[PDB]
Amino acid sequence: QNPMVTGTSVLGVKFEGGVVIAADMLGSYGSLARFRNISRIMRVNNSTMLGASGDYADFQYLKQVLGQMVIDEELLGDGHSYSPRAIHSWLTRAMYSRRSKMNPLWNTMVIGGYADGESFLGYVDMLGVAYEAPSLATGYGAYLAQPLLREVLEKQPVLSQTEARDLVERCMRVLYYRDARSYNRFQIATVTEKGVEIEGPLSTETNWDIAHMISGFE
Amino acid sequence: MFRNQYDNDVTVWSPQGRIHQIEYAMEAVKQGSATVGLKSKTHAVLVALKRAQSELAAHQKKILHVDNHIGISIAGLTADARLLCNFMRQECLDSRFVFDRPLPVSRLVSLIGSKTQIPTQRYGRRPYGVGLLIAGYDDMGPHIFQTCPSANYFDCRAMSIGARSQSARTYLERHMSEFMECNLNELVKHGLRALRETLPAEQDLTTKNVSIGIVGKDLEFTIYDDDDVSPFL
Amino acid sequence: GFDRHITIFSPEGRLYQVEYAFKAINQGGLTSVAVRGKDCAVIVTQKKVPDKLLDSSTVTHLFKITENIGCVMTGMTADSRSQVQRARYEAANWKYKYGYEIPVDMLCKRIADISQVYTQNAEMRPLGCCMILIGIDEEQGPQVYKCDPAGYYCGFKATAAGVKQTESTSFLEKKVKKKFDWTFEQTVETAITCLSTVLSIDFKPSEIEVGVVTVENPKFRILTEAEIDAHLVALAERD
Amino acid sequence: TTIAGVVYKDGIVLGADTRATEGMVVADKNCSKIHFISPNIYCCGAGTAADTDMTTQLISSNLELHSLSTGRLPRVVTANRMLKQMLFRYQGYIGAALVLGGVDVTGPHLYSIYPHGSTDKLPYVTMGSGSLAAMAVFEDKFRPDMEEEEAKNLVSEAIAAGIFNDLGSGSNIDLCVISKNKLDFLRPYTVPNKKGTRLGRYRCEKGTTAVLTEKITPLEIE
Amino acid sequence: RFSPYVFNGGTILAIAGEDFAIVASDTRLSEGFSIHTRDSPKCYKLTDKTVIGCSGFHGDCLTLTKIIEARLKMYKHSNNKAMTTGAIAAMLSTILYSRRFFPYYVYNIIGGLDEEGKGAVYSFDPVGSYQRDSFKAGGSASAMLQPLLDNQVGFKNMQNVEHVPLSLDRAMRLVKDVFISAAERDVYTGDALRICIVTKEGIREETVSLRKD
Amino acid sequence: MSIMSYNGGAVMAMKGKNCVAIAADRRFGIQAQMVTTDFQKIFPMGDRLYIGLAGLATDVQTVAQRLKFRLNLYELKEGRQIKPYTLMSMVANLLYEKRFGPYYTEPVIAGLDPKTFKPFICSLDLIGCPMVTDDFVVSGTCAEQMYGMCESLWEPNMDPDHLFETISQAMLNAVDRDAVSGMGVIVHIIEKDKITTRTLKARMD
Amino acid sequence: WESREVSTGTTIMAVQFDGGVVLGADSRTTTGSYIANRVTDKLTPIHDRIFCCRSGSAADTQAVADAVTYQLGFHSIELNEPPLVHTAASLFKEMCYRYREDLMAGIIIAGWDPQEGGQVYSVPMGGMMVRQSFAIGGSGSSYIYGYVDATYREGMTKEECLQFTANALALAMERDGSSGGVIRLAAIAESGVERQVLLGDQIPKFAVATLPPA
Amino acid sequence: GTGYDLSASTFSPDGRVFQVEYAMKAVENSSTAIGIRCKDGVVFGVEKLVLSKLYEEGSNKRLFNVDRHVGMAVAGLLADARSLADIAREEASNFRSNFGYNIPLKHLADRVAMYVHAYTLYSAVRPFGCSFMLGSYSVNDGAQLYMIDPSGVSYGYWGCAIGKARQAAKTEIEKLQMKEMTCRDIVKEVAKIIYIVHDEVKDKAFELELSWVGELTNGRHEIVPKDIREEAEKYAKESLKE
Amino acid sequence: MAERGYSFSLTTFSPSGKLVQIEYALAAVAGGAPSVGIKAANGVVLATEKKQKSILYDERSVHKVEPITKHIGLVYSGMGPDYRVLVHRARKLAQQYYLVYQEPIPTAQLVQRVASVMQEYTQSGGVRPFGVSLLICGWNEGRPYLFQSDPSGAYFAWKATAMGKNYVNGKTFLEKRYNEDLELEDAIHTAILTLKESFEGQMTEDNIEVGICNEAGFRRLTPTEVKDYLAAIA
Repeated sequence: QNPMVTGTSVLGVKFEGGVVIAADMLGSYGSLARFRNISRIMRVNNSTMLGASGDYADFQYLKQVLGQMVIDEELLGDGHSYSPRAIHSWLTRAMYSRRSKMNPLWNTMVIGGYADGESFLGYVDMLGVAYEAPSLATGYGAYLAQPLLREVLEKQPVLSQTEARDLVERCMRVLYYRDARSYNRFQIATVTEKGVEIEGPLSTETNWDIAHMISGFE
Repeated sequence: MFRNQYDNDVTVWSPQGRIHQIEYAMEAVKQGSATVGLKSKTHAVLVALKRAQSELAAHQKKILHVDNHIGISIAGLTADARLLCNFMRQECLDSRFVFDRPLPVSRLVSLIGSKTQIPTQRYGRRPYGVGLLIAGYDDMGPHIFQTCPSANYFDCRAMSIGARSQSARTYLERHMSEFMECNLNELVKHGLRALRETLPAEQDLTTKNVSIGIVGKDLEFTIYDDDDVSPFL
Repeated sequence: GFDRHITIFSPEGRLYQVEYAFKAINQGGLTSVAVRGKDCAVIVTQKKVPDKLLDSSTVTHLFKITENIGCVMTGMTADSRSQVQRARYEAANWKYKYGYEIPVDMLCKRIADISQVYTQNAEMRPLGCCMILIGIDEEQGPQVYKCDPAGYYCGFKATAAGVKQTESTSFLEKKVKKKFDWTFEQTVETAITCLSTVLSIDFKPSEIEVGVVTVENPKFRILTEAEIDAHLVALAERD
Repeated sequence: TTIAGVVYKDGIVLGADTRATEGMVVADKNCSKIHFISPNIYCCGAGTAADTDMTTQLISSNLELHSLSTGRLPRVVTANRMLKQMLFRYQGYIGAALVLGGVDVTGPHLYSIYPHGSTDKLPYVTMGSGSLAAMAVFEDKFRPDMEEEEAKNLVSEAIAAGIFNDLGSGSNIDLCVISKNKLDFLRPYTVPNKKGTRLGRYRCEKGTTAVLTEKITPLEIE
Repeated sequence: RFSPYVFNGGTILAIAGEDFAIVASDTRLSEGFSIHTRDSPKCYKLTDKTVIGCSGFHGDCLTLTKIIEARLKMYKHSNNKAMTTGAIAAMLSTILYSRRFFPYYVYNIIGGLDEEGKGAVYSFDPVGSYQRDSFKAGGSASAMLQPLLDNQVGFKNMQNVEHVPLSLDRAMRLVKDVFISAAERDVYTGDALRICIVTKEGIREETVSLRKD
Repeated sequence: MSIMSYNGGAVMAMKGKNCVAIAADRRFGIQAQMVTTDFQKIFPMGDRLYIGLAGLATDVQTVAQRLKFRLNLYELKEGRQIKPYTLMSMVANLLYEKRFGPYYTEPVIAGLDPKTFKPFICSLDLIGCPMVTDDFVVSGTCAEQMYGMCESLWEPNMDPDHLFETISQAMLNAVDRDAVSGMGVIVHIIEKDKITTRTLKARMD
Repeated sequence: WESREVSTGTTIMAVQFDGGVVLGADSRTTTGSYIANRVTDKLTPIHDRIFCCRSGSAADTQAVADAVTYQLGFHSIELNEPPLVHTAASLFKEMCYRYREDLMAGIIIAGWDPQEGGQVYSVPMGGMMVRQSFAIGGSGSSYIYGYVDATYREGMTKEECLQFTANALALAMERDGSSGGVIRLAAIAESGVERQVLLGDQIPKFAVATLPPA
Repeated sequence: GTGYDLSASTFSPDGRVFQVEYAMKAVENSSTAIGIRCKDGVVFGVEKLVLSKLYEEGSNKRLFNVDRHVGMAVAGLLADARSLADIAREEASNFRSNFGYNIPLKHLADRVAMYVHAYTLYSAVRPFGCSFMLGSYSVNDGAQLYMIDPSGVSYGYWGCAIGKARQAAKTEIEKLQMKEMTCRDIVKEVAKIIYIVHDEVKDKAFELELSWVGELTNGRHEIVPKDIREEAEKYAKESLKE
Repeated sequence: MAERGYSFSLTTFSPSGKLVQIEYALAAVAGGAPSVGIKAANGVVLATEKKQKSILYDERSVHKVEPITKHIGLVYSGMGPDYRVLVHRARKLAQQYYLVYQEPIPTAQLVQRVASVMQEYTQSGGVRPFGVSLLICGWNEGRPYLFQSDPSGAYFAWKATAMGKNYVNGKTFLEKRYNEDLELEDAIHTAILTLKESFEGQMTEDNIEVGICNEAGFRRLTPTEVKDYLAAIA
């Protein structure tokens, strides 16, 4: 509808063994750090992961409807059925209806997961445009970070050379230095083919010459 | 007595606690046509008899294409059946729009059931008096269900509706083991034989009444109609 | 007249159906009694079970309607439980709207009106229950009000419930000449005594269930065994 | 106008300034913003006249219904909440500043309501166009342990300050003392400046005015 | 407040034979100066030798497409019989005439083959309306490309000396040539070019890539 | 100009001892173009009770008819007379409903109760608040001036003959104030034995 | 909001300790130099274990508070024993969300149960429901941020916390705002709820200002 | 004519209506289910009669779930039980999200109790003819077992059983321990009780079905099939043959 | 259902041309404890008997006279629950209508409203009419007062009337004794005598309830006040 307490910069990629996602942990109210160390991580099922950016209030609202989906039916309601391609579509419809009322939401979300053999990484926006691409970034990250990530992820053999975390780690440091509407801490989560893993509280690493050239504090 | 009493209450309960309405409904299923259902569980076939009221007519269909992976045979009156069929097609359409998934036929069947059951549980609704053999080719294979107007939902590996259902059942149990998880051809022969058991058996086999409908691993909904069954005879 | 699918005015002066609610209102053998003092108001009930495959720590027939108000119900179980739920909502609402505490009497009168309409419908029957309201007011002191499902309610000096009410009434009148001469506990003792005579059972620690309302507290509490046994012992000493 | 309330230990005095103004011209020299909502719950109301009256009548109605059903003395706190609830639903249009006061067996209580939907309790309160002027006098003048005579002298002063400083307030001052053992309505406590002057005009018969049409209509039925 | 209008459209070209048709489109989709995606066509195969394309906004484009597909399925259930091109042509318009209140829109085109053994292409305005075509370019770059396209493919203007009749092969050469040229005159054309070639045998797809800078 | 001003108009009532008086203008034009110098804006309901209304003319016609409906039915049910007070209330309730809408009217009530033998006047506001009048009553757009004159001209005791002069001159002063040229006026002089109606002679253009 | 707007400093916090939570807040609301409301409470019992700090516009907050009380009252009689955590938080959220942008409430809900211990939740204007170690609220936070950063105290005593809130709030009102008067506090423990009141003349010349809570 | 089969919104000379007694006869007319509660959790077991080989189970059983922490079993008519149940889970779910808590067993019961009593006051909607057995393990409260009757009566239990066998089963159950060892041990014990019960019901085969909510299950609702079901069966087969 | 049931009424035209249910209600009325009314012209007296039947009671708890308004009061014979309910709806209607206006209530209008509610129930089915008869007692100015309202839906004026058990016999006593000018104290003496004659189970200062409409409308008598009259003439 209109921003209140908001989150920015959710980065993601696909890799051989999985998809990798990273996001800072911040709830800013314009520029006042209301919450430091706040999650953005919704595990969906156990085999799919949603990273969400945008309004934080709206996020909470969406988490619950998702929650109802698996506590219903004879077997679990996100068990035998409901694949990530389905979960992506279901989400897109929900934005679409709001926009049609013109009483809108205000988030951009990445649904990431594994299907059963294939990586799933799909985008949804406040606009409501839906795509799958191997690389996604939100916010500030959408403008700045995504060409750095793109060099690696538009060259398909070079993807195959490594597990991605390092590109992610590196980008996020450049991002923290240039922008101070961002916070030093981040969380990074990896969805592998059978498993899901979250690495908790990290802080950006201090570069060599780059640390002299540019700092992250105001 | 009190036959009229038991019609007048759709909320009926008797000393023996029976509900006559269901009873009436069962007699109406037996009044219908002859249909068998069979599955190997990698192919499923149904021989269905389509009959005609008189000489100068031509047979009315009782095999309905509900979907391009699911289907039915009807056994009981044509008029009610049409009404149910629209609801189920639209339920398939939103599954496709919203979810883009076929959806388990098992899950579907169960949902339809409730919505009927609840109006028997209150004033109004007469029985619908059509029984169905519902087939479909889903994710875990084909599956077969019997829907009754008693909303009695059962999955069976083969079943039958029509007067002298039991006859054909006993043959299905006997041949049951022979069905295995192969051969198209064999399932149909047994069906043609079986179907003979359902009829009074004074009526000789005919190619204009019979109709053969298959769905299977790479198959969807196909009907063999009239003469077209002769190739596979 | 025609009770068959409608209820009408009759020369009977009552209704066969209203009498039938009065008649069978218990299908077990519990009996209850309630007495009023200026020191307490006590309701004495029973605890009984048919087997021990059943729990007894959730089985109760005494309800805490709210902090101040207490309610013991004589009625069909289904009907008793429904009415409580309806009441709980109505009270709460009365608190919200007025901002002040709901009088005991006020609830009995409100509930009574809900009973009465159902008596006008020939498309719905009244719930089958007698509700005894007990409480401690600061506006007249403690108050004891019984309802019956005719739409009748009145406040009494003490009352009794179960199927042997009239028998309990006879003891009560004898007693009721002098009752302001009983102190706290001695109220309780007499209260035990009149149920034991009717029912003809010298009680046991797990057969009895005394509930007391206490003046100068907004407590309704069901008593602990030590206190309940202390009384029981007290009548032995006078035997 | 200015409406004020001062509480003392054996009762409450409410006072108000009487005067209705339209333009720069006086619509009502004498009027009454002392309202009966109950025999012991009074409110004075200020603001839009039309909003004030409508609420007084509704609320009086609701309260009166309660009063018979229960058979006991009502509460002001209930009167305050039925008013407070109303404002929240309309979500503004209403422009009435009311001082709801009352005496009970529960104590004397004193509240105000602001058309925004905000109410408070204070030992003294005032509202008025005059409010800011009265309030300066009040703070200084207030001392605890007030009684009837002390309150009365203070309240009379209080209104008198609003008349002098505020140009849109003038004319007589009305006081009303509400005790939990009697009610006193004090009709013109002070009488200041008068409506106008005689600037001359003399009289002569209807004949000196040239008339177009004359007509009669005898009226025999009274 | 938030927008009730966002652009996203590409550029497409529909060419009508007399027993074939091709509908060709860039994969590049952009809005302004930021690039939405470097891939995806707005031309789709509806099936049964009907090819459709909806230029205007991606959000609207998917939704119409899905929805039409059910009306066709339902219809066949209702008694065996299918929509012809013309039928479909009316069906889209009613939807649009409804949407005249809705503030997002699209510029739709349908193409396919008749049973007269020739192409029909019908083109719609974003309020409703239909017209009979011979050739249509749609999207952004269309306005510039079209007079030239009309002349080279057509020879039906009052400014050419001769006619020649279409050939498939010849149509394919012209189409690639127009697109390769379009690219250094727009930032709404580029990357790759997806060709849907429509014949009476069935529907074939060809892809060729283009320049970018 | 306003939602009440397109045809202007003013109305006065003054009280006498043992009598009361109501005077009004007449004129109807369309905007500023005077077509006719007639249009009653005062009606009576029973001999002695007079009601003067001052909105827009359109509104006035509708409101006068509403009051007729209500009053007649009310009168019928109670089966005894209506009082002046009762009319005043009724007007308020009606005044309250119109407050959301663009029908804004100022009424004035005047009459002398002759089953009680006291004079009665009131004015009412267009937001619906009733304010009980005394000795003089004003209505119209000219009100600020009119008020000025009424505070000056009045004297505590009045005889119908003196009362007649007072209103006449009031009316004379009042017609000069109009920019809408509201020429023509009526007077009704009420006694609990007689009513006089007078149309008055005044400027003509 | 309906017809107010606050343009003055607010200063509220709840700080957690072992025994429970201690709440503090300023008194009086003001719009400008003219005093919108004199020394008043917003430390509200809506339960005996459950208290709140109200902030923003008076009318909105008052309405929200009674509404929750009604629901919890019905809930308490039948489920029995209310814990603060999921259960208070959601009921306040739904309203903030539904009534959306015609609603101005900044609430610190603090409660103590022996069920999971004491909790602190903070309603921002978006209505996010956040479990906090401890929280500071108001506009006056901006003044206190620096103090808390400097001092770096840890370890709680009922006495130690009382000084901590006292210097922070005192300063905040001093530089800007026109809010002041009394600072009121509740220490909530298994003992029951203890009410402290401190006069506006007894509340300066304090120090200490924890940031690590352990 | 009795004049009150016709109604279901009125009183009778027997008080409640004949229709309501009848619903109570019909549950007893059904098959047989038991439940045993312990201090570590609660076990459910039910007997299902086999019809013929054509058939197979795949959505029609007699053990049903509530939510994803609640276990549900019933006696009476299958189709109607399923209808009650789908709504209960949904009602529970709106709560679960709204108050943020994972519903009690006790609150769920109250909600169902109220529905059934309302249907007794009217003649619009004929009642259900089921009896429902529910319960689980609550992380901080324990195990609690309830049973709701079509008679508008519900209670908390140590054991409950229903079916034709009812009287007899409760006798055996009554004979055993309050604690009853550990849950695992109970899986074997319940199987003997069913095993022996079937000699009394025997006209055709049966299939033994067992379920659990265990400390090891961590309070979730699961079926006990697998080798685990078979061992308990072997132990009954050894002990007696009946 | 929730809108199904009996649309037409239980009461039905007969080839008698009588209304069965209506006939029964005269019986329903009949069962009532003894009631009387005396109009003292300047005053009004209404009186009835509280029967008593359980020694177990409190205070003087529920009444059988309740004030609708501060000027009109009702007393009745017929069924008690019906009475409580009847009073609530009317009581609501009396305040709402006469606070729109500031005029005080006219008597006839209350009667018109009570009769309509009684009559709508005759018109419609599902619900049965009330089986009470009321005495509407008030005072206002110099107007006539004392009115009777039937379960039939009909109204009549009276100077004196009686209800309850043996209504015809009491009325015949009443008819003879009640004449010309009397006093408010005097009217009370008579009413007790007329009630005693109908039946006395006993009379105490708690078997009697007397209320009057005189100075400023309805006023409730103290228990002592009535007792003074019992001694004044037993």
